[PDB]
Amino acid sequence: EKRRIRRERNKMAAAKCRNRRRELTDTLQAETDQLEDEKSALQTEIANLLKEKEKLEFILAAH
Amino acid sequence: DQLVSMSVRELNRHLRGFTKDEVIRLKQKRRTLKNRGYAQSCRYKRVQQKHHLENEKTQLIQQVEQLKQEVSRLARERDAYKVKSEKLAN
DNA sequence: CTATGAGTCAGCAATT
DNA sequence: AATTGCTGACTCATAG
Repeated sequence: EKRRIRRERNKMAAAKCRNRRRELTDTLQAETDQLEDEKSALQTEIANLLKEKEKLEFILAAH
Repeated sequence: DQLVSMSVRELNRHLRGFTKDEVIRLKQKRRTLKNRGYAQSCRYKRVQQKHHLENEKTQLIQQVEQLKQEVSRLARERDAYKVKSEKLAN
């Protein structure tokens, strides 16, 4: 009976343990996805900044 | 080990003088031993996937931080051209 | 105490 | 069919 109760509680603890492991993987995968979004946005921003910078430089130099 | 690694055919080759209850029992033990290894692979694959993601993240954070420094540098340079073009309009 | 590691079986889907 | 591989859940031992 102190056997039965420790089992019930441990079973609940295993369930929570599995759920928590799954959530932490989901959360890590999402973080990784977020960083790839951010990296990709930064590469686009770099290409625009280069384009914007040279447009202005050439205007100033031509005039 | 040999009970797990042997093919069904070579296994029977050794189950010649065994009873039927005994063969059932021995085959259950092979299943149990094989399951023991399946569980170990399963769990090993998960830790390796965790590690691979943790690593990917570490690296991405590094790449992102160096892209942000390139962006700031470049936005400064662009803005230094803009002030001398706003100063000429003045 | 609960959280976790690891062995076991339940049960599904693929293979032989 | 029987066997295999996988993964979710339950259990015991023990880490935290």
